Amino acid sequence: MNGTEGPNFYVPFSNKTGVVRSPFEAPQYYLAEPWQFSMLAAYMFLLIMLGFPINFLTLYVTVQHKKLRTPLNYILLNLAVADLFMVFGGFTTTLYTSLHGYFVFGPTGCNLEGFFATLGGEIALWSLVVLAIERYVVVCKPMSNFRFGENHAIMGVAFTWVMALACAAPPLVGWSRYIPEGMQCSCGIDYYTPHEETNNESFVIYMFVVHFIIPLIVIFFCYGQLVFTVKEAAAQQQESATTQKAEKEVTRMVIIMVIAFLICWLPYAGVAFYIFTHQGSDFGPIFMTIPAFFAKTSAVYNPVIYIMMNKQFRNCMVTTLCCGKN
Amino acid sequence: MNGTEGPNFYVPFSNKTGVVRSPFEAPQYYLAEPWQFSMLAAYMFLLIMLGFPINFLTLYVTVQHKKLRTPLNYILLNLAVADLFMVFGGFTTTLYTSLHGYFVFGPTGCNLEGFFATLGGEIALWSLVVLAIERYVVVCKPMSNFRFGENHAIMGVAFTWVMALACAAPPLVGWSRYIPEGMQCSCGIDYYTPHEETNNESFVIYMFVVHFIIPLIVIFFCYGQLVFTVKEAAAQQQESATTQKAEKEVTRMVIIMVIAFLICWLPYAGVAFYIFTHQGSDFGPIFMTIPAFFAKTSAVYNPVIYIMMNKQFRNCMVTTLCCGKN
Ligand SMILES: *[C@@H]1O[C@H](CO)[C@@H](O[C@@H]2O[C@H](CO)[C@@H](O[C@@H]3O[C@H](CO)[C@@H](O)[C@H](O[C@@H]4O[C@H](CO)[C@@H](O)[C@H](O)[C@@H]4O)[C@@H]3O)[C@H](O)[C@H]2NC(C)=O)[C@H](O)[C@H]1NC(C)=O
Ligand SMILES: *[C@@H]1O[C@H](CO)[C@@H](O[C@@H]2O[C@H](CO)[C@@H](O[C@@H]3O[C@H](CO)[C@@H](O)[C@H](O[C@@H]4O[C@H](CO)[C@@H](O)[C@H](O)[C@@H]4O)[C@@H]3O)[C@H](O)[C@H]2NC(C)=O)[C@H](O)[C@H]1NC(C)=O
Ligand SMILES: *[C@@H]1O[C@H](CO)[C@@H](O[C@@H]2O[C@H](CO)[C@@H](O)[C@H](O)[C@H]2NC(C)=O)[C@H](O)[C@H]1NC(C)=O
Ligand SMILES: *[C@@H]1O[C@H](CO)[C@@H](O[C@@H]2O[C@H](CO)[C@@H](O)[C@H](O)[C@H]2NC(C)=O)[C@H](O)[C@H]1NC(C)=O
Ligand SMILES: CCCCCCCCO[C@@H]1[C@@H](O)[C@H](O)[C@@H](CO)O[C@H]1O
Ligand SMILES: CCCCCCCCO[C@@H]1[C@@H](O)[C@H](O)[C@@H](CO)O[C@H]1O
Ligand SMILES: CCCCCCCCO[C@@H]1[C@@H](O)[C@H](O)[C@@H](CO)O[C@H]1O
Ligand SMILES: CCCCCCCCO[C@@H]1[C@@H](O)[C@H](O)[C@@H](CO)O[C@H]1O
Ligand SMILES: CCCCCCCCO[C@@H]1[C@@H](O)[C@H](O)[C@H](CO)O[C@H]1O
Ligand SMILES: *C(=O)CCCCCCCCCCCCCCC
Ligand SMILES: *C(=O)CCCCCCCCCCCCCCC
Repeated sequence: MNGTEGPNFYVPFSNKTGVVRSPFEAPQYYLAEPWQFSMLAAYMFLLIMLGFPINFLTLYVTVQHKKLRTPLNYILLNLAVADLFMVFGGFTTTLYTSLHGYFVFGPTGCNLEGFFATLGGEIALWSLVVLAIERYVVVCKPMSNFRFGENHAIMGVAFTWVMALACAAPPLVGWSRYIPEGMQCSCGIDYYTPHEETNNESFVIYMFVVHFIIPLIVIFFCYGQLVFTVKEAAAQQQESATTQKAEKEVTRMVIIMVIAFLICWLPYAGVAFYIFTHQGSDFGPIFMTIPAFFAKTSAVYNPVIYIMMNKQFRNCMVTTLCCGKN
Repeated sequence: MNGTEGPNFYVPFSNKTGVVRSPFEAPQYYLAEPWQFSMLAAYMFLLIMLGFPINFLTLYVTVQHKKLRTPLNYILLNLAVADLFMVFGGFTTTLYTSLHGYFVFGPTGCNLEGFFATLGGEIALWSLVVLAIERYVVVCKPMSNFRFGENHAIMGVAFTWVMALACAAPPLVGWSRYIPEGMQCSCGIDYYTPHEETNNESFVIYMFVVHFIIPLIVIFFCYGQLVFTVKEAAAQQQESATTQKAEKEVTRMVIIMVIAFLICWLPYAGVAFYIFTHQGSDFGPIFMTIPAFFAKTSAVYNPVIYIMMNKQFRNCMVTTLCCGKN
């Protein structure tokens, strides 16, 4: 056996040598060199120094530039908020713990951090999903006489919140659980311990099916159609140089978006399904943190992709940062 | 006394408790907590993750886009290269070094690192100076029948190399010295030890005068004139919105450039001149590390300012990064 189990945790290292300590009570320098904890920190620091300004600037610029304030932009605001939760609930906490070498805030800290950290990543996720439903809806016009507006934009955000609660909340109250992962400095869902008094199994399938497969299907279908509709319309207006250009652009973007959504969750889900099929073969603390690296670094690239890459917002950003105009 | 001397170094901590060890042989965790060392690393990691791509992209995109390859841009290429020397000669080695807690490469490692780190920052600075001489020369047209071209462009680059050798070289062979600074992880010129078998004094004056004042004076004069000339021409052509716009814009930049230049060296020279006046009053390992922060972080902002900020290169960058077109 490659792990050593505690009542609130699973350190992925073997206590045959008796050196394993609780991830809530003492440094874990036996499962990773302290220089590696330093890099854990360097990484969290990078995520903050980029993530905060990128996601903050986004809210701030909307507050200043009124054309950015469409109902169809609401969900992108939602995205930046959720990215911020990821920063202040997850990244900073981890910065602080990595530098101690273990999770210095104990079980409740574990829950708090784990909750807000997954709440964020999940709102962000379903934001990307809602965005597509919305875009599809307004472009493919799947409804007789329908005009997307504020009320819709809203329900959409609320939906984003209800999904994420249906994901982060249950561990707190009996279904699955939160525990330190990988190097034990940050806390997340436990998808690698047949912990029965909590049904970690039914939950991971639930998580897999409802919070990965579905989102992935919905996204692909919506953007799939949207690209169809657009290429179908263009083909019918080949005399319009601009339209052909808009068509090219839209496609390139959908591709970038889908590839991005994959690069961010596939890894997490690949590891999960693997483990679920490969019962508790020692998974390096380091290895456990690869599904996590990809997902977390999204809080910087999502905003770059879905916001920074829009001639409009981009224009405002300039004005704002440049003391008024330019 | 707050220091402790050694044949090749000066630890800014007092050996009254006998805990001070050489910065070439053991961690300095008595003059800074380890997490602060980690944080040093975090910062070096940020400098690299931003500094390398920004400066590399700049070379790569030139190689790809014919328009950027004009003789007035040569010096901006020089700038990127200098920046890279800073990133590899300095930043990477400090990443490695900081995670050990001391300068694990010893004396001549000290000299090597010190040399390339200095060579970098200096070539960069004089690059900035030359750029102003050049822009002033073509815009203010101070000469009878002159046309700036390749030859000149080059003179300029050669010139930045000679000025930088004239600054990084001497400390290798008698004049001043290199030694671990601040937290003892990086090596730099010794401008805070009356070390006399090396005339640390005269060299600091020579540095203050010839590698700060002069640059300062040239830059202000050159851009002063340029802004003058441009504002004079516009006043004589108020008929043309474009012109008023260019004028407004040229000025904004010149300000930004000058302010940028100050933010980068004033602190270094502010601390220098002070110590030259305030004899070995204990400057913590931290204190002395701020003149270095402002300078080092320039390897990132210089390129954003002097390169990223021109709509042209910016366009190429897009094309390049976007796999050919867009
Ligand atoms: C990884 O493996 C380690 C070795 O098995 C283990 O560490 C040991 O944990 C036990 C407690 O469960 C420690 O027991 C204490 O021993 C010291 C004396 O050396 C005392 O502080 C104390 O003695 C007392 O004994 C009394 C009568 O039995 C008892 O009533 C008192 O409450 C008190 O316990 C303990 O007996 C032992 O020292 C630890 N050894 C080492 C090497 O640290 C780790 O817990 C294990 N890691 C995990 C994650 O479980
Ligand atoms: C900060 O302050 C520390 C205390 O002053 C100082 O550390 C001492 O450094 C000296 C060497 O200059 C060490 O001397 C050795 O002592 C040990 C035994 O305790 C032996 O390794 C060795 O014994 C012998 O001594 C004889 C010389 O008279 C002779 O037989 C051999 O040469 C052999 O060395 C040394 O004497 C001393 O142990 C150190 N103690 C501590 C606390 O480290 C640091 O150098 C100082 N840092 C500075 C000033 O740079
Ligand atoms: C401890 O680690 C090893 C992996 O290195 C695990 O050993 C595996 O055992 C299963 C038997 O069910 C085999 O399928 C694998 O081939 C074994 N791996 C090796 C080394 O060949 C072991 O499972 C781990 N301990 C546990 C189960 O916690
Ligand atoms: C170590 O620190 C002390 C005090 O910090 C230094 O003495 C200072 O000397 C100045 C000017 O001579 C006095 O005005 C102050 O009383 C001292 N500093 C302060 C702020 O109180 C002393 O010189 C230091 N040791 C060394 C290496 O010189
Ligand atoms: C750690 C010993 C001091 C020298 C460090 C040189 C870099 C080592 O680099 C590797 C890491 O990349 C790898 O992640 C771990 C296994 O998790 O093993 C280390 O030796
Ligand atoms: C961004 C700022 C983060 C600050 C992190 C501080 C971590 C300090 O962590 C140390 C322990 O690792 C050390 O062993 C004990 C000494 O008993 O003291 C603590 O403060
Ligand atoms: C997967 C959900 C949306 C992804 C759909 C993208 C399909 C790309 O569609 C491709 C275009 O990318 C390509 O430019 C032309 C050229 O012949 O051929 C199309 O079929
Ligand atoms: C990525 C850059 C690699 C840096 C690796 C840092 C190696 C420092 O590793 C040191 C050892 O060299 C030292 O012997 C012990 C003291 O008990 O402490 C360790 O942390
Ligand atoms: C790069 C290393 C510096 C990191 C930021 C410093 C935070 C300041 O906070 C610490 C204090 O807690 C410590 O007691 C002393 C203060 O005198 O050193 C400072 O750096
Ligand atoms: C053209 O549109 C194709 C490229 C544009 C896609 C956006 C790529 C930028 C992503 C930045 C993510 C940085 C995160 C840090 C991890 C390396
Ligand atoms: C409009 O242009 C007014 C603002 C001027 C823009 C110049 C500021 C760019 C700063 C980038 C440097 C960031 C350094 C990061 C620290 C490591």
